[PDB]
Amino acid sequence: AFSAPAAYLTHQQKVLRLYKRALRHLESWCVHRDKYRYFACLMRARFDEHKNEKDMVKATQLLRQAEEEFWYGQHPQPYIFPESPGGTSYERYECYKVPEWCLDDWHPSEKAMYPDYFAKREQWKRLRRESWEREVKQLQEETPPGGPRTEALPPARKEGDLPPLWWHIVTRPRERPM
Amino acid sequence: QQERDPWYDWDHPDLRLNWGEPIHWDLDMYIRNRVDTSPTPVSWNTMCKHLF
Amino acid sequence: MNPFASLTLTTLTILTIPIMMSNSNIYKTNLYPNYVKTTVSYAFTLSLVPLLMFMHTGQEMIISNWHWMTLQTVELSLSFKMDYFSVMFIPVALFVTWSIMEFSMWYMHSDPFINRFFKYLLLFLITMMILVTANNLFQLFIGWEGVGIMSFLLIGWWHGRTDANTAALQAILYNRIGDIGFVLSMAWFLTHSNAWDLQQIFMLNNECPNMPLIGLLLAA
Amino acid sequence: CMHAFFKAMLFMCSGSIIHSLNDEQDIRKMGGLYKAMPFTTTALIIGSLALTGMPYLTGFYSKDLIIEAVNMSYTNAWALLMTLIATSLTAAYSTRIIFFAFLGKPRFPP
Amino acid sequence: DAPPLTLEAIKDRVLYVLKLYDKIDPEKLSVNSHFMKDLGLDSLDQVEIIMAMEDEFGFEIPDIDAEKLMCPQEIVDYIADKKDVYE
Amino acid sequence: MGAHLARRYLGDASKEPDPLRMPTFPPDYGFPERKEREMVATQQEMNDAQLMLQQRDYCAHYLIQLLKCKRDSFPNFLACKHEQHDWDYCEHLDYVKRMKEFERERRLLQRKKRREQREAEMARG
Amino acid sequence: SFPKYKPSRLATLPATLDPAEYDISPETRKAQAERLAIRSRLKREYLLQYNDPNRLGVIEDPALIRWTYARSANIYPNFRPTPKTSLLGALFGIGPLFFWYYVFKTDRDKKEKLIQEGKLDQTFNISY
Amino acid sequence: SGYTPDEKLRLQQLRELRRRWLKDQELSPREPVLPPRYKTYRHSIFAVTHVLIPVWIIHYYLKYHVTAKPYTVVERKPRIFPGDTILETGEVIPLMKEFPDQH
Amino acid sequence: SKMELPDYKQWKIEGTPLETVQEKLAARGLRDPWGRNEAWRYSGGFANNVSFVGALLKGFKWGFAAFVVAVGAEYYLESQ
Amino acid sequence: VHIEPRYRQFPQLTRSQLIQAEFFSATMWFWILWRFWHDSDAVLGHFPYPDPSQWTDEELGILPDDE
Ligand SMILES: CCCCCCCC/C=C/CCCCCCCC(=O)OC[C@H](COP(=O)(O)OCCN)OC(=O)CCCCCCC/C=C/CCCCCCCC
Ligand SMILES: *P(=O)(O)OCC(C)(C)[C@H](O)C(=O)NCCC(=O)NCCSC(=O)CCCCCCCCCCCCC
Repeated sequence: AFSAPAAYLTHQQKVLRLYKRALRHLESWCVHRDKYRYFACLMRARFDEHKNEKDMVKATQLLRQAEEEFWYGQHPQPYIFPESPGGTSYERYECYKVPEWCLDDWHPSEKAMYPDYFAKREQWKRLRRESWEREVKQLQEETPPGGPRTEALPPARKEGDLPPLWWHIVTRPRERPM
Repeated sequence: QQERDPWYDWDHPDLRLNWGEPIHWDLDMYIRNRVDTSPTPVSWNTMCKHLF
Repeated sequence: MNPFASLTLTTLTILTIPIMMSNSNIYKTNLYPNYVKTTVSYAFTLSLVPLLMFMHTGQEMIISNWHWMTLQTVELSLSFKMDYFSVMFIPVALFVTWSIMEFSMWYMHSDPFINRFFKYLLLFLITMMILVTANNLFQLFIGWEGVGIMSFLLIGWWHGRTDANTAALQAILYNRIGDIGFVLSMAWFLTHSNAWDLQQIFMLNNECPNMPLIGLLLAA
Repeated sequence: CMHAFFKAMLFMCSGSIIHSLNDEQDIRKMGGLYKAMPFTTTALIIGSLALTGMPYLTGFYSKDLIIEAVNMSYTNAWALLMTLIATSLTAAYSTRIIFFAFLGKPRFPP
Repeated sequence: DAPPLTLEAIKDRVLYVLKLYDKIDPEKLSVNSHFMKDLGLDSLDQVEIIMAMEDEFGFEIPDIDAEKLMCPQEIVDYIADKKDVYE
Repeated sequence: MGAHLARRYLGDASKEPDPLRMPTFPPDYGFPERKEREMVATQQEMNDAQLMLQQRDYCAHYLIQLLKCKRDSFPNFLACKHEQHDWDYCEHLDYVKRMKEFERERRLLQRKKRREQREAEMARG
Repeated sequence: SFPKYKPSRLATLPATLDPAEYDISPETRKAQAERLAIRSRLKREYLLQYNDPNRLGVIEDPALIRWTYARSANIYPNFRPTPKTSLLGALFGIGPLFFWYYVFKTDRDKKEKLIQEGKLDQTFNISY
Repeated sequence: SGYTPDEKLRLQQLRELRRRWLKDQELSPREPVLPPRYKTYRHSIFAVTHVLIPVWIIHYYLKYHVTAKPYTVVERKPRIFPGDTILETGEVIPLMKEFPDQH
Repeated sequence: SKMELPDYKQWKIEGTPLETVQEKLAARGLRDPWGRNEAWRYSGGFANNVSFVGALLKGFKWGFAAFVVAVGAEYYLESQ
Repeated sequence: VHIEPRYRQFPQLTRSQLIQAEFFSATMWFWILWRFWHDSDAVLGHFPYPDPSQWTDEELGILPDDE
C-alpha cells in the first residue's frame, strides 16, 4: 500500500507470494499450532527441494503446476485478519474519517473552543503554503521529458525543503479517528 | 472492482478507481455493492449442478 | 376499568417515551443509554403485571382506541389485540431487550454514536411491539415494515463498510419479496371479506383458500 | 419464547468472546477460553445444553414436545427424517462451537 | 479499549519474536542487523519472519510492502507508521 | 414410524388398514352387543368452559376439572397434579381405544382376505 | 492430475491459473512498462492537482465525463437500424405488452363468463 | 528486494512529519474551552414521571373516552366451569354428573 | 502500567507436542525454527485443559452434593 | 477492578467471577438432577405402550374364519 508497484512481478516475487499464500491456507486447514508447524516445515522442504533450478522454463512450469495445486487445494474459507480486505472489521471506521479541509469550515465559536490546536494548525498551513512552489519545481526538474515512468516520488534534496507531494500523506486521518 | 486489487493506493479507495483511467461501460453494475465476477474455489458449472 | 388495557397501553407508551427525549440535553449527554435501559426494565415489570392477570383467569381483550378512516364500508382503526400471544411475548421481548441493552452499554462503549445506537434499538423494540400487538392487517404491516427498515438501518451501522451496505440491501430485497406476499394476502382479504381485522377475517373465512394462505406463507 | 432466551444469551456470549479477543470472530484463532473466561464459558455451556434440549432446561419444554408431535402425527416422511437429522446437526454444531472456542490451547495473539 | 502501542513496545516485541527465531543468533542480533547481509537468511526466511510479525501484531503486511522490510528497525518503523504510533 | 408402515408399503396394503378410510367394517360386525361411548360433559358445559374444539373429546370433563383447579390455585401452579394425571390417563385410554380399533380393522381385513382366498380355491376346485 | 477449474462470466479465471501469465514475451514486458507509464502520468497529474494548496473545488474527471456522456447522449447518434436491433427492439418492446394483454384478457373473460353463468363466489365482496 | 536510498529517505522524512502531525493532534490541558452558558431519588423521580403520568393519562383516556363508544374495548367472556357461582345474579352453575371413575 | 515482557529464555519446546513435531521432522531430516514462539501457548496457565465431557460436567460435583442434601431434607420433611 | 494485560501468559482471573461461574454451573446441574428425581415421566414416559398382538380376537370382535 505504501510502496509504488512495478510494471511486473519477478519470478522471485511470484514464488514468494505463492509461498506465503500456501502457508496461510495450510494454517487455515491445520488449525492447531503443532500440526501447522509440522506441515509448514514440509512445505518449506518442498520449496527448498525446488530452490536450486538453473532451467528457468522448468522453474516456471513448476510454479504453474504449484499454482494449479494451490487452487485445487485452497481452503474455501481461509482465515482473514479482521482489518484485512476480506476481514470482518474491514472498512468499519471509514465513516469516522473526516478531513482537515472540513475542519476549517467550523464556526468561530467552535474554533474558539480549541485555541491551542488551531494555532498549530495555522503553523502547518503556513508550512504547506511556503513549500508548494519548491515541491513543484523539484518534481518538474527531476522528471524525464517523456514523463513519469513510475509512481515513485523523490525525497527532499535540500536542507530546508520537504518531500514533494506530502500534505495528504502526512495529514491523513488516524486509523481510529473517533 | 472486487476483482481489482485492494492493496493498491487507488484514487477512489471504495470504488477502487484511479483518476483519468477509462471507466468500464458497466461500472454501475460491477461496483462492490453489485454483481461480482471474482473466481470461486469451485467451478461455476459444478456449483450449478450441485445446487440444482 | 380493568387495569389490563391500561397497563398494556402504558407499557407501549413508556416504550415510546424516550424517543421523544431524543431532542434534549440528556440525548446530548452520556446518560442516554442508561436512561433507555432503565425505561425498558420498567416496561418489563409493567408488562409482567398483565401476564399475571392472564395466567390467573385467561383474560384477553382487543382495544380499538382510535378510529383512523372509513373507506365506505371498511373501517380502519388503531386496534391492539391483547391475547395470550401478546401478553406472553411482550415480557419475554422486554427482558431480552433489557439484557441486550446492558450488554451493549458494556460492548459499544467506544462507539461515537452509542446514543443513536440505543435510540435505534428502542425504535426496533417499538416497531416489534406494534407488530405483535397489532389487531388488523394494516397495523401488522406497519410493524412489519418498521422492523424491516430498522433492521436495514442497524445492519448498515458502519456506513463506510461496503459489505455492511450490501447486507442491509440484501435483507431489504428478501423482505420485499415477503412483502409482495403480504400485500397479496391483504388485498385478497379485503376484496373477499370487506375487512382487514382478525375478528371479521376469522368469522367470514370458515374454509380459507390457497391464495390468501400462500400469500401469508410467502410473507412468513 | 425459549429460543429467544437461550439464543440471545448465546449471541451475547459470542460477543463477549469477540470483544475480549480484539474483534476476532474466528474459532480457528480462539482457544483456551474455558479457563481464560470462566463465566462466559459456563453461560455458553448452559445455553448450548438448553439449545440442544437438555432433559429439563428451557429448550426441553418446547423442542422435546415438538419432536414428539412430529413423530406422532400424520406427517411427511421426508419432513420427519429431515427434522431428526437437523436435531442431530444442531448437536453437532453446538459441539463444534464449544470444542473450537473453549477447549485446547490458545491460538490468539500473544 | 486496548492500551496504545509505543515505539519501545513495538521494538521489544519484534526483537522478542526474532530472538525466538532459531536461525537468528540472539547474541549478535541488533535492531540494525540486516536479515540477509549480516544475518545470513534468505527470501523464504524473510517471508516467515514477516508472517511471524503478522501473527504477533494481529495485522497483515501486504507483499508489496513486506519485501522491503529487511531490518528490525524497518519493521518497527513500518508498524508504528501504520498504527499511528509517534512515541 | 413403525412396522405397520413397512408392512403396508413394502408388502400387502390390501391387508393393512387405510388410516384415511378406517373403519371399513360395520361396528357390529363381530360384536354381538356393543355399547355406545359415554359422554360426561354436556355441550353447554363445554361451551361455557370455552374448550378448544380439538379438546372437546370424551375426556373433556377431566380437562374442565383441571382448568377449574388451575384457576382456583393460581399462585401455586404445582397443585393440580392429580387433575393433570386424570386428564392424561383418560387421553391414554382414548388412545388405546384408537389402537384397538386399528388392530381390529387390520385383522378383519386379513380375515376377509383369507375368506376370499378360500372361496376362490373352492371355485377353482 | 487435479481437476481443472472452468472459468465462467460470473466466475472469472484467476491470474495464477492464466496460461498467458507464464508465457511472457519481451514485447509483453514493454507493453506492461507502457501501461505503468500511462498510469504514472495520470497519477502525477491527479496528485499535483490534489495537493495544490490553492485549489478549492472538484478535480474534473474527463474519464467520468466521457462515461456519463457515452452512457446517455452518444447512443442515438451511433444507433443504426439493423436486423439485430430491429428484432431485439420489436421483441423486448412489443412482446411483453401482447403477452400481458392476452393473460389479463383471458382471465377477465373467464371471470365474466362465470359471472354471467352465476357460479362465481361473490358473497361479502362489497368493496371494489 | 528492498528499499532504494531515495525511497528510504522519503519514508524517513514522511514519518518524521507524520509523527510531528500526530503530536500536534494531541490536546492541551485547558483545550476544551467550554462557553459559560442519592441514587434512589433519581429512580423515584424517573418512576413518578415516566410510569405514573402515562398510566394516569391512558387510564383517563380509556375509561372516559375509549370506553364511551360501543365495542371499542371488548373482553373475552370469562370461562364458566361446573360447580361455580355467577356473581352477576348469584347463580349456581351445577356440577358435572358422576364420573365412571377408574382406579 | 508499563508491562514487562517475560524473559525469552524460558520458552522451550520440551514437554510439549512441539517436541514431538520436532522429533518427527528430525526423522524426516528437517527442522522447524519457530518452536518456542509457539511454545508460549503450551506452558503456564494453559498447560492443562479439560475434555469435552469434563467441560459439560463443570458444576456437577457441587450440584450433586446439593441435590443429595435437598433430597435428604425433603425425605425427612415428608417423614415428619 | 483493573486487570493488567499479560504478554504470552494466562490472564489475571478474579475470585468473584470464578465463584459465580461455579455457582451457576452447580445450579444448572442441581436443577437437572432435582427435576429428574421428581418428574422423570417427562423423559421416560408415564404410561405403557400396549402390544396389539396380545389383544384377543374375542375382545376385538373377530369371528372365526369358518364362521
Ligand atoms: C416476485 C418478483 C421477484 C422474484 C425474484 C426476482 C429476482 C430479481 C433479483 C433482483 C435484481 C437485482 C438488482 C440489484 C439488487 C442489488 C444489487 C445486488 O446485486 O446485490 C448483490 C447482493 C450481494 O451479494 P453477497 O452474497 O452479499 O456478496 C457480497 C460479497 N462482498 O446479493 C443480493 O442481495 C442479491 C439477492 C437476489 C436474489 C435473487 C433470487 C431470489 C430468490 C427468489 C426465488 C425464491 C422464492 C422463494 C420461495 C418461497 C416459498 C413460499
Ligand atoms: P530467496 O530469494 O532465496 O528465494 C529463492 C528462490 C525461490 C527465489 C529461487 O532463487 C528460485 O527462483 N528458484 C527457481 C525457481 C523455483 O524455485 N521454482 C519453484 C517454485 S514452486 C515450487 O516448486 C514449490 C511448490 C510446491 C508447493 C506448492 C503448494 C501448493 C499447496 C497449497 C495448498 C493450499 C493449502 C495447503
